[PDB]
Amino acid sequence: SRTAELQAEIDDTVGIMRDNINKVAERGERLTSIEDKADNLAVSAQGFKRGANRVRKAMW
Amino acid sequence: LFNDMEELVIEQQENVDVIDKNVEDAQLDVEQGVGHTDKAVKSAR
Amino acid sequence: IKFTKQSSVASTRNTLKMAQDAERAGMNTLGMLGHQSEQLEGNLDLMKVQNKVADEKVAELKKLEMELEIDRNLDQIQQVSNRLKKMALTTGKELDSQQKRLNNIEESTDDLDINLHMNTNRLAGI
Amino acid sequence: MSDPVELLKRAEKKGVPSSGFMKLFSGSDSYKFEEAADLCVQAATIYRLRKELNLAGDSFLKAADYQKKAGNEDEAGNTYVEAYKCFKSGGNSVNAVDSLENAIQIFTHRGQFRRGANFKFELGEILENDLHDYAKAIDCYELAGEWYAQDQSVALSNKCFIKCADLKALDGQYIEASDIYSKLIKSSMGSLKDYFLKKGLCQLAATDAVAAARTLQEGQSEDPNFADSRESNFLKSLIDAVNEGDSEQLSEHCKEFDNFMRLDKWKITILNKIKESIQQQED
Amino acid sequence: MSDPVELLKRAEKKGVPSSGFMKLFSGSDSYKFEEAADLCVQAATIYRLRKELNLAGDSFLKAADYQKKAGNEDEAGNTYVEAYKCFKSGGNSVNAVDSLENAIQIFTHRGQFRRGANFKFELGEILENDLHDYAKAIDCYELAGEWYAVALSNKCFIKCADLKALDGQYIEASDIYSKLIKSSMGSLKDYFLKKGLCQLAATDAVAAARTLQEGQSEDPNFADSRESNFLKSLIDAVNEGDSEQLSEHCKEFDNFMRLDKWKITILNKIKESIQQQEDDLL
Amino acid sequence: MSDPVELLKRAEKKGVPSSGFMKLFSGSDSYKFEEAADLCVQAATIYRLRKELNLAGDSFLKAADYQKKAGNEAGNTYVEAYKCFKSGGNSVNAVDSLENAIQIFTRGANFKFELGEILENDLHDYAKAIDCYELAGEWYAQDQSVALSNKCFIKCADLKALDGQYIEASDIYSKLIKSSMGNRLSQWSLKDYFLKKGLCQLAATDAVAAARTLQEGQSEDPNFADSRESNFLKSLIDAVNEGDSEQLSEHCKEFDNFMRLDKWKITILNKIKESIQQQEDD
Repeated sequence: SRTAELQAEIDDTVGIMRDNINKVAERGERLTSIEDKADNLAVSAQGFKRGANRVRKAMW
Repeated sequence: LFNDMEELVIEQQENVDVIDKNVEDAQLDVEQGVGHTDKAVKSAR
Repeated sequence: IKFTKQSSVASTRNTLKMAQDAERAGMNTLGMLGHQSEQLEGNLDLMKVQNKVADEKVAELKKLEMELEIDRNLDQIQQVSNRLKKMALTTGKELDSQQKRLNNIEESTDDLDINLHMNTNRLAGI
Repeated sequence: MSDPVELLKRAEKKGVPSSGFMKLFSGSDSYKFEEAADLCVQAATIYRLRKELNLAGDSFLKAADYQKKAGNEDEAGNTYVEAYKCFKSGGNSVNAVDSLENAIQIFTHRGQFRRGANFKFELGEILENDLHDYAKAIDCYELAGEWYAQDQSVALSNKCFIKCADLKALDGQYIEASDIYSKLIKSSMGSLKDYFLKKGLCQLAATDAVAAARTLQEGQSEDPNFADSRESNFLKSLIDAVNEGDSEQLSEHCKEFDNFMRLDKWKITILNKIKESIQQQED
Repeated sequence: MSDPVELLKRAEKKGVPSSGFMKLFSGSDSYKFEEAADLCVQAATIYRLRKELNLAGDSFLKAADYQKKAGNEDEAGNTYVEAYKCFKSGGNSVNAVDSLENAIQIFTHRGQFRRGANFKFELGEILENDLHDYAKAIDCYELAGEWYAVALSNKCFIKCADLKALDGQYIEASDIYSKLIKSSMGSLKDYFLKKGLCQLAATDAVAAARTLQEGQSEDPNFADSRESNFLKSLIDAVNEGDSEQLSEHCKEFDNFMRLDKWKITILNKIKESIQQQEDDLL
Repeated sequence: MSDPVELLKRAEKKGVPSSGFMKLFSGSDSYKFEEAADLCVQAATIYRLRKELNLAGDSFLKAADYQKKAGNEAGNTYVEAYKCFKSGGNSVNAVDSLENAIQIFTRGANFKFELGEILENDLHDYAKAIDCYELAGEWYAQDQSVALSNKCFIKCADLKALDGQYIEASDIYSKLIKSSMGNRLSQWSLKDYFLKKGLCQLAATDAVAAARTLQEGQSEDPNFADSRESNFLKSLIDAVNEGDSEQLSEHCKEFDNFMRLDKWKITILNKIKESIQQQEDD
C-alpha cells in the first residue's frame, strides 16, 4: 500500500509539473513580447529626450 | 519534466535581463526629456 | 528470488537518484523564478508619472537485508516526492503570478511608448 | 474593405523615390516610404483576413523593404517576422526562410542577437523539417547556440547544440558531433547520462574505440549517476563488442538495450553505420 | 472636480466638424476632435472615480470615436479597451463586446494581430459565459487560435473544440483535437480520449479505434494511461451495443478520475444514440 | 563596415571638453560625450562581431566613461563590458566593470553575486567573494527576496567556514535556519543547515554549541529529528566528546556510504580531526 501511495503522489506531481511546464511556455512567449515592447520603449524614450532637447534649443 | 522546466527558466533569464535594462534606459531618457521640456517652457514663457 | 530482488534494488536506487536530481532541479528553478520575479514595474510607474508631467509641459509649450534496503529506498523516494510536489505547486503559482505581472508590464510599456511618441510629435508641432 | 490590389498599387506609386529636379523641392523620401509601407500593411492584413497567406506575406515583404528604405529597421524586422509567419502558415517554406534571414540580419545589426538566435533556431527547424537542407540547419543551430552562450543562456545553447550535434552525427561528422557533446557535458555538469552515451556512440561511429572507452571512464568517474546507469553499461558493451569485432554480439546488446529503453532513429543510424563499419572491417 | 456632464457637452460642441465657408479658414478638424476626446476622457475618468462604470464606458466610447475621426487609431483602440474594461466591470456585457470588437478591428488593421487575438479570446470568453452566444464564441476562439498559431493557440483551440463538441459539431471538434495532438506531439493524453469521444458521438466507432491505435503507437504514455483503456472500453461497448456496459465503464472511470461536464454531455449523447439505434432495431 | 580604430579616434577627438574661451560659445559638453559614446559603442559592436572581446570591452568601458561624463547607460555599458570581458577570459576587467555598474545601480546585488562568483572561481579572492555574497544577501533581504538572500548567505557561509571563520559561518547558518523555518519548500535545506552549523561549531572545538544546535533542530523541525543528518551530527558530537578520532572516521565513512559527502564537509571534518590530533599533542 505504501508503494501504491508513493506511485499516486508521483503521478500527481508529474501532473502539476506538466501544467507548470505549459504555463512556463506561456511565460516565455510573454517575455519575448515584453522584450519587444521594452526595446520599442527605449527607442521612443531616446527619441523623446532628443526631441525635447531640440525644442529646448529652439525656444532658447 | 522538471529538467525542461529549469531549461525554459534559464532561457527566460535572458529576457528578464534585457527587459529590466530597456525599461530603465527608457525611464532614464524620459526623465531627461521632461527636464528639457521644463527648460523649454521656462524659456518660452 | 535473489535476481528479482537485485533488479528491484537497482530499480529503487536509480529511482532515488532520479528523485534527488529532480529535487536539485526544482530548487534552482524556484531560485531563478524568484530572481526574475524581483526583476519584474517600479520604473514603469515612475515613467507614468513623468509622462503626465511631459503631457502638461508639451501642452503648455503648444499654447505658447535486501528487503530492508528496498524499504529504505522507498522511504527516501517518498520524502523526495513529498517536498518535490511542494516545489512544483509553488512554482506553478509563481508562473501564474509572474505571467499576470508580465501582461501588466507589457500594457504599461506600450502605453508609455505611445505617450512618448505623442509628446515628440506635439513638440515637433511647437 | 479597401481593395488590397489598389492599396498595393498606391504604395508602389508612392514608393518611387524623388529624382532629378523634383528632389530639390521634395522633402525627405522617408515619409513616402512610410506611407507606402502602411498601405502595403493594410492590403496585407486584408489578404490575411481572406486566408491568402502567401499574398499577405509578399505584401509584408514589400512593406518591410519600404521600411528599410525609410530607415525604420526595427519595423522592417517586425514586418519580416510577419512575412515569415504568414509564409510558414501558408506552406511557402522558401519565402519563410528568406523573411527569417532578413529579420535575423536586421536584429543582429541592431545588437539583438537574442532575437537573431531565436529566429535562427526557427530557421534551422524550417531547413531541417520542411526543406531538408541539413547543412544549413546545422549552421543555424550552431550559430544560435553560440549567440545564446554569449547571452549566458546555458539551456537554449544546450538545446541548439543538441540539435546541431544530432544533425552533424547523422551527416557523417562524428568527430564534430562528439566535440559538441563534450561541450554539452561541460556546460551541463553539476541529458548528461545520454550525452556521454551519444558522444561515445559518435566516437564509435568514427572507429575510435579508445576515445569511446575514455569517454565512458570519464563519465563513470565524474558523474556518479552515469556510472550506475544502464546507458553506461550499454556503452561499455558496445565498446567491448567493437574491440572483439563481434557484430552479432553488438546486435544482441542493441536488442537488450531496446527491450528496456527504446532506441531512437539517431541511435539506429549510428549503430547501423558502426555495424557497416564492422562489415567494411570484414572486407 | 469638473462636472463630467459639462465636459461631455463641451466635447460635443467642439466635436462638430467645420462646414461650409468656415472650412476655408478653419484648420484641420483633427485638433478639435483631439480636444473633444480629451474632454470626454476627463469626464469619463471622473465617472470611473464615482463608480459609474457604464457612463464612463460610454464616455470612453465617445472619446474613441473622436480619436478615430482625428486619425489617431491606436489611441482609439486603447480607449476602446478601456471601454471594454469598465463595461465588463459594470456588468454591461453587450457594450463590452462592442468595445472589444472595435478595438480588435483597429488592432488588426494596424498589424497588431497579437492584441487582436488576445481581445478576441476575451470576447469569446464574454460570449460564452455572459451572453451564452456559443457560435460567436467558437468563431472568436477559432480566429484567436489561428492568429496565435503554440500554447495560446492550443488554449484557443481547446476552447473552440470543447464548444464545438458541445454544440453538435463532433467532426470539427475531432479535427481540432487532431490539430492539437499534432501541435503538442513531441494534454495529449486527454486530447486522444476527447477526440475518440467526439468520433464516438458521431457514431464513427472505426475512427475512434483508429485514434486509439494512433495514440497508443505514437505516445507511449497514452498507451499505458487509464484514458486509453477507458477509450478502448467505450469503443468495445459501442461495438457490442451494450449501453449498460458503457455506463459501468463510465462509473469505473469516474471512481478514479472525475469526469467533467463536457464528457458527461458527450457520453449522454452517445447513450441516447444507442437508444436511437434501439429505435432503429424496430 | 567602419574601422573601429577610426571610430575610437573620432570619439576621443569629440570627447575633449571645451576649455577656455571656447567654453563661452560652445553649448553643453554633454552632447559631445554622447556622440563619443555612440562612436565607441559602434566600434565596440564591430569588435564584438569580430570576436575581439577584450577590445570590445575596452570600448564599452570608454563609452561608459563618456556617458558618465554626460550625466547618463554608463552602468549598462559597464554590464556589457563585464559580459564581453568574462566571455573573453579577462576576469580583472570584468570585475572592474561589474564594480562600476554596481556603484551606478546602487541590480547591485545581482551583479555583486556575479562578482563574488567571479572572485571565487576565476580569481580565487575568497575574502572579496565572501564580502560580495554577504552584501548581496543583505540587499536581497532588504527587498524581501528570501530565497536569493538565502542563496547568497549559503555561499557566504560556505566560503567563511572554508576560510577559518567557523563562528561567523555558524551564525549565517542560524540566519538561514530562521529564514527558512516554516517554509515547506526549503525543508531539506534546513535539514542540511542544522548539520552544517553543528559541523562549523565542531570545527571551532565548540561541542556544546553543536549539541545545542542538534537539540534545537530535533525539537523544532520533526523532519530533521528523524533525518540521517541528525544522527550523523549526534555521532560526531559523541566522538568529539570521547576524543575518539577513529570513531569519527568510521562515522564519516558510514555517512558517506549512504549520502555522499562534499568537499566542504571534507575540509570541516579534516580540520576537526587535526584538532583532535592537536589535542593529542596537548
